[PDB]
Amino acid sequence: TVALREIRRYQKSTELLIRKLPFQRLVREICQDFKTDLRWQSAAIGALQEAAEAFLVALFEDTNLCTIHAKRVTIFPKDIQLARRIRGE
Amino acid sequence: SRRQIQRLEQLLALYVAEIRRLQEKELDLSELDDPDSAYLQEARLKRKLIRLFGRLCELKDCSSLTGRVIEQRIPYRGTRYPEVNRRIERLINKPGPDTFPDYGDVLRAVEKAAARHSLGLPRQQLQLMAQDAFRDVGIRLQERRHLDLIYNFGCHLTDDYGVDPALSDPVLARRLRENRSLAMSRLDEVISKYAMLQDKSEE
Amino acid sequence: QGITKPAIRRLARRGGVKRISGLIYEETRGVLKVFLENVIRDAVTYTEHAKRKTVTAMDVVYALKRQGRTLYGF
Repeated sequence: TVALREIRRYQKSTELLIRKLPFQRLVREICQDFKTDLRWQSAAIGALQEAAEAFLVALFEDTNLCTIHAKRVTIFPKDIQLARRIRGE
Repeated sequence: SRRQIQRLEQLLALYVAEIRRLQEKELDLSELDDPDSAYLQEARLKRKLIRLFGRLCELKDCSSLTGRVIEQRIPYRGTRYPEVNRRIERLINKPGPDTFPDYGDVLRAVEKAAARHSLGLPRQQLQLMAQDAFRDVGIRLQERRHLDLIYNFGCHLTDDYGVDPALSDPVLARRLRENRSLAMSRLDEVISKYAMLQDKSEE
Repeated sequence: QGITKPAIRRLARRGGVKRISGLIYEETRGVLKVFLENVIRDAVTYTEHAKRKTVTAMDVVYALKRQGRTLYGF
C-alpha cells in the first residue's frame, strides 16, 4: 500500500511549469560548458528542476512584494534587481 | 467494489516501484539529449499514477485530496475590521494555482470593503492598511509555497539519510565557499546586465 | 531550442506578477541558466570530491542548501 506522502511528491512533480526535455537539455548544455563527463541520477535532474522553478518563482514573488504602486504595473529588469537587493540572499 | 479498489492499490504500488527504479537510473550526457530518457519516462509514470489515484478515490467515494499544505485555507485576521479581513481572505483563497495577488489587488480590496461599510477611513490609513496586509499575505503565500517545496522534495534516495561531508573536510569547504563567491557574482552579473540593457534602451 | 515564453509568463504569474516587459523573457532564461550553473558546480564538486562517477540526488541536495533560502528547513 502506497502512503499519501509518496502520492504528494509525485503530484508535485506533475505540476512543474517548465517542459522536462528542454530542462534536461539545458542541464546537458551546462555540463558540456563545464567540461564534466559525469553521469546523473534521474532523481538529481528532478531535484534540479523543482529547485530551479522554485528559485524563479521566489524571484518574481520578491519583485511583487517590493512593488508598491497599485496602478496596473509592468515588471522590468530594474524591478527584479531592486527586489533582489532588498529581499535577496 | 472491494476487489476493484484492492486491485487499483496494487497498481499504484507497481507504478511506485517502477518510478523508484527509474529514479536510480544513471544518465550520461547522450541520454540527457534523449526525449525518451529515464527522466521523461519517469514523468510519464508519475502522470499515470496520479490519474490512477483519482480513479481510486472515485471508487471509494472519498475526496481526491492528497493533503497538500497548499490546499489549506489561509486565514486573514489582520485588522480591526472583519469586512476588510474577509475580503482579504477571499482574495488570497481564490481557486487555482495563480491566486497570488499584487499590491493593487490588496489596496482595491481594502478600498471596496471600506466604502461598502462606510468605515470613514482616510486614504493614508487605508494605504498603510493595504501595505501591511499585502506584506503579511505575500510573505505567508511565499512561505506556504516553500513549505510545499521542502515537504515534497526528493525521493526514496533522499529518504535514506545525513551530515554534509564539507563539515569534516576543510578543503572541500574552501572549494564550496569559492564556488559561493562565484555564484553570487554571476547572479549579480546577469541581473545587472539586464538592468543596464533596460537603462540603455531608455536613454 | 530553449525554455518557452508562456512558461516564463506562468512562472511570473505564480509569484503574483501579471505583467512583464520584453527583456524579462531573456533575463529569466539567463537567470535560470546561471542558477543551474551554480547548483551543478557545487554538486559536481561534491561528486568529484567523493571520487564518484555519478552525481546523486544527495549531491544536488547538499548543493542546493548552499544556494540560500531555497532548501532552508529541509
